[PDB]
Amino acid sequence: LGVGGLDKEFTKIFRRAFASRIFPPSVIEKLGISHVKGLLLYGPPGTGKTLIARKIGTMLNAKEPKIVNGPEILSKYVGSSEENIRNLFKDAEAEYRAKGEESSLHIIIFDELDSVFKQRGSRGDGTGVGDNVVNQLLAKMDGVDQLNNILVIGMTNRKDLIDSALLRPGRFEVQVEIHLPDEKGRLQIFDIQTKKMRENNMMSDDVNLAELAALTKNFSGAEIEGLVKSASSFAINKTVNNTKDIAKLKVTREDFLNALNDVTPAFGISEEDLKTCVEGGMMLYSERVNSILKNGARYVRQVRESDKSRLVSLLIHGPAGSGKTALAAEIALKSGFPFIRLISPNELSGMSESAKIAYIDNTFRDAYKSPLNILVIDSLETLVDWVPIGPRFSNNILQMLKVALKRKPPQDRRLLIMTTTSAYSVLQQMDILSCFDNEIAVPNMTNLDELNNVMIESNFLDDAGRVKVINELSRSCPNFNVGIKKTLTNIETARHDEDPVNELVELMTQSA
Amino acid sequence: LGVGGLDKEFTKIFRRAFASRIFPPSVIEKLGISHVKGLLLYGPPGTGKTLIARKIGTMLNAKEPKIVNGPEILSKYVGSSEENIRNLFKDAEAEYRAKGEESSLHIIIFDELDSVFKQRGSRGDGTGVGDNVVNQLLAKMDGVDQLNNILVIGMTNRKDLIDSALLRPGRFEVQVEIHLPDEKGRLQIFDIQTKKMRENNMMSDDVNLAELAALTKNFSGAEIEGLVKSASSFAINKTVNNTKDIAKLKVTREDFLNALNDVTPAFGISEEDLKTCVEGGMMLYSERVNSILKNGARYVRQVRESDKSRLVSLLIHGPAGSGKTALAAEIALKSGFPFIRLISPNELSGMSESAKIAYIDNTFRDAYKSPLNILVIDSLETLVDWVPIGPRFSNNILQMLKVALKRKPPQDRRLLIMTTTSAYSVLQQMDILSCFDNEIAVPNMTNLDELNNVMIESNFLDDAGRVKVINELSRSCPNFNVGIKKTLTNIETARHDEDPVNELVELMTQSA
Ligand SMILES: Nc1ncnc2c1ncn2[C@@H]1O[C@H](COP(=O)(O)OP(=O)(O)OP(=O)(O)O)[C@@H](O)[C@H]1O
Ligand SMILES: Nc1ncnc2c1ncn2[C@@H]1O[C@H](COP(=O)(O)OP(=O)(O)OP(=O)(O)O)[C@@H](O)[C@H]1O
Ligand SMILES: Nc1ncnc2c1ncn2[C@@H]1O[C@H](COP(=O)(O)OP(=O)(O)O)[C@@H](O)[C@H]1O
Ligand SMILES: Nc1ncnc2c1ncn2[C@@H]1O[C@H](COP(=O)(O)OP(=O)(O)O)[C@@H](O)[C@H]1O
Repeated sequence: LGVGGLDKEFTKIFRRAFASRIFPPSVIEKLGISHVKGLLLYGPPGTGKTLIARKIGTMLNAKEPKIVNGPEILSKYVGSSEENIRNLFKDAEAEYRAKGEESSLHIIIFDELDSVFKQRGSRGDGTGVGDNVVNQLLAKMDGVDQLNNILVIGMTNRKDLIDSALLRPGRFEVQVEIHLPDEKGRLQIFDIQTKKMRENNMMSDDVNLAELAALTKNFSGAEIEGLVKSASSFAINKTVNNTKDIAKLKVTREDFLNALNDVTPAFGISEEDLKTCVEGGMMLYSERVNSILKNGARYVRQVRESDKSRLVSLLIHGPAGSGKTALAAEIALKSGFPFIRLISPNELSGMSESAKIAYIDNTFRDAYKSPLNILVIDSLETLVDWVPIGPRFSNNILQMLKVALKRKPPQDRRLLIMTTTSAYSVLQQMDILSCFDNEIAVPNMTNLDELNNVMIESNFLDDAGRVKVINELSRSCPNFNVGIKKTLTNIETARHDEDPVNELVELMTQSA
Repeated sequence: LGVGGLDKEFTKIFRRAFASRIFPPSVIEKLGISHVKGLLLYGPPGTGKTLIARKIGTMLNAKEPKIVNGPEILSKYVGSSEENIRNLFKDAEAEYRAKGEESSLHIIIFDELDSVFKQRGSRGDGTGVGDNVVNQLLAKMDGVDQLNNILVIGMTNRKDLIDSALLRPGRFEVQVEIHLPDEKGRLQIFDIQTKKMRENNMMSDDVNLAELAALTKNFSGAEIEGLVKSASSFAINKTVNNTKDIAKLKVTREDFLNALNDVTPAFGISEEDLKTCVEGGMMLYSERVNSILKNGARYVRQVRESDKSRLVSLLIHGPAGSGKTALAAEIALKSGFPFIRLISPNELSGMSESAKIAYIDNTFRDAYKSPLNILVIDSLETLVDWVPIGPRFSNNILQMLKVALKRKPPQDRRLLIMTTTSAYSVLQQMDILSCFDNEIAVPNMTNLDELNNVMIESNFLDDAGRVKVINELSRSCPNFNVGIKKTLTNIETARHDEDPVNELVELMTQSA
């Protein structure tokens, strides 16, 4: 005991990796079988793998597990690395000659395994550093030097990089996956972490753990440890400057609520980028805008409450300066989904091409590990480096994006994608219009009534003047055609001049 | 005894490689012949090669075979690699001086042979690691230092890489192939594996091995051994938590049936990818769909009960959104074949060009080792990276695929191939249309009756409302042209709205 939220996995591991070790050697001999010598656990970081490995050892009363780290061995000098691997198994070798089939169990943990394979074959074999450890390790548990006391546990974050040679029977025969916890699991983790405080009357009676289990929506276990530590920090600092009356120390609900603002999770919301940069006003100057927002809300609920629709892709298009991005963000912030991210040119500035591919792929990879997700892609045509003189563009990134937009996430998960563009004709010429499930159009302003609404909404000036602007434009140029960004960047400059009324009309004539 | 399914090969090996060692030396000298010093076995892994190697030795009462692993020798430092070969034969050299012609037989096993040749000539010769072992090895069995007590066995999974110089007489004269077992072979392997349970009264009376032999369709030996071990795991875990009344332990049929869900074989069915990703509905909305499914069933039965047709290939083509892939998958799952795989852009994402070529070639190789096989190739034009601005595309992959679609499998095996494409004219220009034997076209929806059927079958809403949609469309736009995918996306997006009828009408008019 000491682990929460992983009952089913625990039963599965114990049935296969350890159950046969409990029985006396006689019956195992009489059945005619041989023990399992490899187990592979995979999943995201900070989720509780090493803890399971450690706690299973305590029931069997084996020795304390030895631990080894991948880059440690790989980074040492060649000769030392070659000599190192033989030093790990010495104790297990000795006890076998001592006691044979009655020997006690020895458990070895191997961490960041994939790092050994993550290199080109030429460098791995010519240098030999990558291949040497793998070969010696397989020799010690499969070949003629077979040693019958050991059990090896390997831990990885990316299963697809492990070579298939290692997965066949006789080597790493059992594989298990660990998931981010759900609400009930987090309730248990909170209990395990606050037990010691609760049992010494150092925790206040206003704390309700069921509510915290609902606020911490997409957290892992390590994050919960951090949250408790920060809460305790509040209570400790309130008394220092070391004083009398330490015996009345107690943590309180306010401490936790303030703690939430200091620990931010991975797999969370990129709040600042969406809120500040992309949204500096929202005003309902026409019926079309309200229509667009209602359609967006439709799609959000559609994704949230159906099992047929687990991938929806949309394209928002229109002229430059119309409003696209701000709309996308506005749809995202009202959703309430736990996971939201955006890919934009700002993030990829200053990189080489290969780096760009790696970044995009890791982002999509991370989107596949939570129950609900949203992704925003900004200005597709710029990510591909389009210039029309050549024309010139990067084909590899285009193919990466083309494949990513159609793939479906695994195991009853679901995501939504929004993308924004200003060069619809180019996308038509590159024939990737078959990826998007629906299209939305954003038009400019073309009636003077809309202008009046915008002026009313931004507190331009009293009615008497706003009438004059419309009257002058009525026969200056009644057929104008301008976006919203420009209109709201001409009102700003007009306000700080000496003749507001005569300045805005001229700027509007010029833009049209 | 201890091996099953390989009687013919046992006879043929014993007749050539060993029969001469039994006779007294007088008669062998008296005929004037010489013993054979090389034997090569090739076949897929986990099929029983080292087993036969060990078992043949115990009849002759030779010394326990020494074993050496290729990459082990190649990965060591250069000096020790050159020195170590000479240590392998030391004992054999000793006994020859000791006793002369009357010595006993010495048997040396060499594993993963092809690895030594799998390198460029420049690196192999300049470094010398690859060439040195080969040269020193041939010296000991062919040259003036010929040693007359040894026998060398080579073991490899790919014969095409071994150089033709080694196979000539005096070196590795005899070559043999190992196959995956057929039904009777599996029936024998089960007996060999379950003997010790049966002889100690630890196996129930309901287990019938003839049924298990028929369920496990493309298993090799190692998978059958793992299957027995997993069933034992079930029987053991049911008591723990180590108790009284261990003596009544017994395995049972339920355990085997449950064990089938835990061991998944190579050369099996990739169920999840075909089932989940590709099929999220199937509804018979017209006569053309019935016709297509019936044609597919026809071809399957053709491939299964004829000797003249050992290779068939089909092309399914039509507009984007028509239904293609889901059809292919539907035809595949109903077939009941043992082996099914598919190649799609998802598996090849993020690879270099050389890696892609290697992956495709390995897949086609793995297809040629079972009686019946199905392959599905999805979105051909995306595999080649087509973009029409240049145009730009990869020529090497195209030539690889063009060769692969005509090659016929060896030795009375047979396969069926299906491929899907949306760019028929592009392939017309590439001139690869001569590879396919038949062509199927999938059309779009063009009648209101079909739409009625689709609405009825998806439970859209009660009849009273269902009639009104058809009424309104009958005079809004009677000549519409839309695929199935977009229809089933508009339906769902109209169920979660406040006025389903108007919303559906507007969307469907826009798509048409
Ligand atoms: N109703 C509205 N719709 C859209 N944007 C609005 C609205 N009201 C105010 N705005 C503001 O107007 C600005 C619109 O500029 P935005 O960056 O979204 O343009 P864009 O279409 O993405 O153009 P670009 O081609 O330059 O990327 C934002 O600051 C947004 O907050
Ligand atoms: N009778 C049917 N025929 C084909 N597809 C059907 C049928 N009934 C339902 N569907 C559904 O139609 C959906 C769309 O089909 P599918 O994904 O195979 O299209 P596609 O031709 O591969 O398109 P793309 O151009 O995107 O590659 C599938 O999810 C399938 O489940
Ligand atoms: N399921 C869990 N229950 C309780 N504590 C957990 C859990 N998962 C992680 N932890 C906390 O995480 C810390 C160690 O996690 P760690 O060993 O880093 O996992 P990983 O295998 O991801 O490295 C411990 O201090 C432990 O309290
Ligand atoms: N044809 C067979 N008959 C009996 N046992 C087999 C057979 N094939 C494989 N096995 C099982 O496989 C194990 C050894 O296979 P292995 O020596 O790894 O063959 P190879 O490595 O040459 O493919 C043994 O435990 C044996 O019980």
